[PDB]
Amino acid sequence: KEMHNAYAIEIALLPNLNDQQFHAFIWSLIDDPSQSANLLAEAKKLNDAQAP
Amino acid sequence: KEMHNAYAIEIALLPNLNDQQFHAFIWSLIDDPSQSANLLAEAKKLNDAQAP
Amino acid sequence: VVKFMDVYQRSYCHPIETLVDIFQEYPDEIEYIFKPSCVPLMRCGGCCNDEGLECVPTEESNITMQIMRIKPHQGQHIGEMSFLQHNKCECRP
Amino acid sequence: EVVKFMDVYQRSYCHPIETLVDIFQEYPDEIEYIFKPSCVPLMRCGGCCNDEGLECVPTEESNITMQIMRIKPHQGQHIGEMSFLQHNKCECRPK
Repeated sequence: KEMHNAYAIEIALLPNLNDQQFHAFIWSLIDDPSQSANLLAEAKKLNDAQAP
Repeated sequence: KEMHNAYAIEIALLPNLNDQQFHAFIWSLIDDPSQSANLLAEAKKLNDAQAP
Repeated sequence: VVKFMDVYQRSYCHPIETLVDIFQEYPDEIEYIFKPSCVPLMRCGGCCNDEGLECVPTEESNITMQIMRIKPHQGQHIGEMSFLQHNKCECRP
Repeated sequence: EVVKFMDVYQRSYCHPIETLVDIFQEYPDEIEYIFKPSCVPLMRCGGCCNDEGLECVPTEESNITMQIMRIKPHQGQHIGEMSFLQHNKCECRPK
């Protein structure tokens, strides 16, 4: 699905995530793509919190 | 099928065949399991005609 | 137990999905970090059961994938990379 | 078509993948013999971890048995059962 892949790309491009958060998010997305949106908002909220 | 594999093993057991002949027979057999017995005879003919 | 003919068939030279390091295909791109760092490619594999033969590609294609590229400490992007694939394989001298 | 990022990521990530292995490589002590076929299809750890602090290792292993033609050149040949090591589970772990 183009939708799910787009979400995956958005999360992947977040600059302040580490390799572990990166994988955890992407892998959860693959596991249950119906959680894509929530996973992205979670990832975005996290990425901003971990800014320098 | 156990019979098809028994025929394969028999053809492979003929010593006087070369790498090329070996393969031709086995691959033909794998492709067409119905021809199993006939392929066995022809290789038998070939194996002894190639007696050292 | 796996039967002899079943082994022979599954092992004979053919295109098989093979995990390849991106750096092996793009060695001049060492400065970058790729995610993922390896990709699934159809490559010639298996045996020819001959000593005068070798499994080699008789027909090739190119495939395009989305890969993340990171130049450490100056931005990352997800773009398209091309990879060589093997469509047909043969036992040859 | 173009392979989507999420599909490349999933398919390239550490896991057991069918890999063709030299029998000589698995039976180093029997290179008097010649085998047909000479290689066998074995489930093995492959792929990436995308974390420089981690590596793809087998965490569960089993054996599998195959029918192989064992040829002693010019002095015999016979079908024998041969055992090989297989990877059932692969995980990304610290080096």
